[PDB]
Amino acid sequence: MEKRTPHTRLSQVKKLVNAGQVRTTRSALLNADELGLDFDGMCNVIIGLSESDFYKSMTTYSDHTIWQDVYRPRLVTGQVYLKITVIHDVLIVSFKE
Amino acid sequence: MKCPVCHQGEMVSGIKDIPYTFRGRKTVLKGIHGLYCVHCEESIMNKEESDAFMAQVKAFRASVNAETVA
Ligand SMILES: [Zn+2]
Repeated sequence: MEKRTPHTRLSQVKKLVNAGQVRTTRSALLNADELGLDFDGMCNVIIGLSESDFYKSMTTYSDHTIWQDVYRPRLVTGQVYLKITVIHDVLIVSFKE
Repeated sequence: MKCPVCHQGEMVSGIKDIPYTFRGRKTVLKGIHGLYCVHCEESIMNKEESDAFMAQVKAFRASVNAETVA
């Protein structure tokens, strides 16, 4: 239920974000706020990602067809775990629970 | 799509009143638009929705931070 390669190529992630094709969970939004990041802030973090920030891709028993790519960028604000899923050309961003 | 947190509930477009607590005070954030999990309380929001939510959150925190404690 885990892979060492990302499900979505990072170039495609950034293309979606750069096209505004991005949504976030409510918990991630409040979490990002604690770190001084608004919605646009989260987008800037995503566009600052490198392949080296990639941690793992994971699926679940409940939703075995959907993969979440986990990244752990180091920001001035600290190290953050982001989880990204691409659903019908929209990037969905959450934070590790 | 299925919820990104519980992985079960289908997400459905809608409006909810969302309780919010801050520094021993509370409010209900009215008419929050988003995609709501039918199984847990998570939701997904785009930029416009996110910004409007956080503006109400931030308005309430501004109110609480200025409030007298007797
Ligand atoms: Zn859910």
